[PDB]
Amino acid sequence: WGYDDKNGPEQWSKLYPIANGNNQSPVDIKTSETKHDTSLKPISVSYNPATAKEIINVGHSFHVNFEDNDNRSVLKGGPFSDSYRLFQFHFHWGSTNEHGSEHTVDGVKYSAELHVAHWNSAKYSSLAEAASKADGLAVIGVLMKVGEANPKLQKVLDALQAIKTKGKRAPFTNFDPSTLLPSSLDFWTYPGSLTHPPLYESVTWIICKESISVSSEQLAQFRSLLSNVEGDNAVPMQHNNRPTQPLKGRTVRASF
Ligand code: AUC
Ligand SMILES: [Zn+2]
Repeated sequence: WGYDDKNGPEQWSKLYPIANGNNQSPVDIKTSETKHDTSLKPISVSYNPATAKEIINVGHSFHVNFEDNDNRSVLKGGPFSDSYRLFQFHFHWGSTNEHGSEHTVDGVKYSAELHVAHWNSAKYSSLAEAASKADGLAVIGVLMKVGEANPKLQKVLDALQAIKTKGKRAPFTNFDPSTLLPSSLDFWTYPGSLTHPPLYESVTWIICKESISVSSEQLAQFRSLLSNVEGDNAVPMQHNNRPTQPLKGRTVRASF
């Protein structure tokens, strides 16, 4: 599996039949059809920077991992009744600076997208277990619009120099991912899935209404990592976004 012609999104079904499921992500959010739900509570994030652990190149992308052995960093509120433990944040981008998000809004594709993932620690024993359950994961997706440079990304960009090829990892500490969210946390939520294999339909999506910025040169930096192991010929991490999937009867609720 990858994002190329040969093993990209259009082929994934050949291997993960769930790819053609009824709860696949991302989806296009048609704002004229979302449903206002008055039961939705404000999302509340309480992250501890001491939980930041490492940054790693996984080939198709890079992940920032957190210690998830306790409830030091959690997500609460929104559609939830239990708290979700923060385990990772990562990005999605495309081959062009203009079109690279996963989710679309009124058929408009953004430049990139941030995913802040958490697992249901109230109901499950570990992410492994939680990852395939319907209520296992909660992911906040934040849409990024190409424009002004965002100084909040700097620590992440700097870290990149050290995880240039596949399989490299570097300590990454004292960092609060909440510094990356927009100022207002109004949102849309829908039942969905992982946006790449294994594609489990285990995610409760929290899409921020407000987007954050990023510049061309910042995106170019993501695009500069390599999918190859060190010493092999260079193959750039050109894009890692999946096309939107049919809603198939699902409802997108808005907290506003
Ligand atoms: N986005 C997001 Au995930 C785990 N496993
Ligand atoms: Zn993602």
